Amino acid sequence: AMPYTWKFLGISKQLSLENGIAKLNQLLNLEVDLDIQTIRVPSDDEYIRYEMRLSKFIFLGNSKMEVPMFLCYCGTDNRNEVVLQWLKAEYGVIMWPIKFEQKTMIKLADASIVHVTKENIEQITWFSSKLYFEPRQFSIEIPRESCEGLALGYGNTMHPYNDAIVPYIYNETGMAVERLPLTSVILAGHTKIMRESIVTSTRSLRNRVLAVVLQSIQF
Repeated sequence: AMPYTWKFLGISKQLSLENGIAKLNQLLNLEVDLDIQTIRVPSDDEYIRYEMRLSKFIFLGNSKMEVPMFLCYCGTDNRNEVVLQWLKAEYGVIMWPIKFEQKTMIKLADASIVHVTKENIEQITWFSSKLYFEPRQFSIEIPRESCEGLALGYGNTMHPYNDAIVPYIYNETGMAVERLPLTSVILAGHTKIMRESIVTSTRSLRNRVLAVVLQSIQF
């Protein structure tokens, strides 16, 4: 139901994977598929986006940022480690595991559902939301419908969880999620966002999610 677990690594240098891919190919005895896209993420910014299919890798880079690029990967398959070590050897880059803080987890939740159409109209793919806490464990759940009626009554926001769901959880319930140890955010049949990883039902991540990840690791 939710098969794909993603791990995130920040990279000290921005990479042009086109210029080394043949060495990886000779290393693995196969021809990897490498897709390259220049993507735009409106705020109602531009990124270079690599995708490597062998188990999958996704790279997001931005030259006008201090920490210019990160990668994320899913599957296993130990060839992922081969890929990582190959990157470290071929490019001489420093890579570190990415851990998502609570605020960043909420931003991640917003990025997972919010998108913008051709005529710059905001749209939100709504799912039932489950907030998991661990100081002992307890969770709160807001069904899809309630979430939708919550979005409309705020109303227009690129951050429905931070602008609507959570403050409403304060007003009517009396709970400050910001004051509580949030360990997981579950969007039913879509995505689970944790501190150290993101799980998805599909074999990909929203571009907005990638953008939020890259923006979060800026020293």
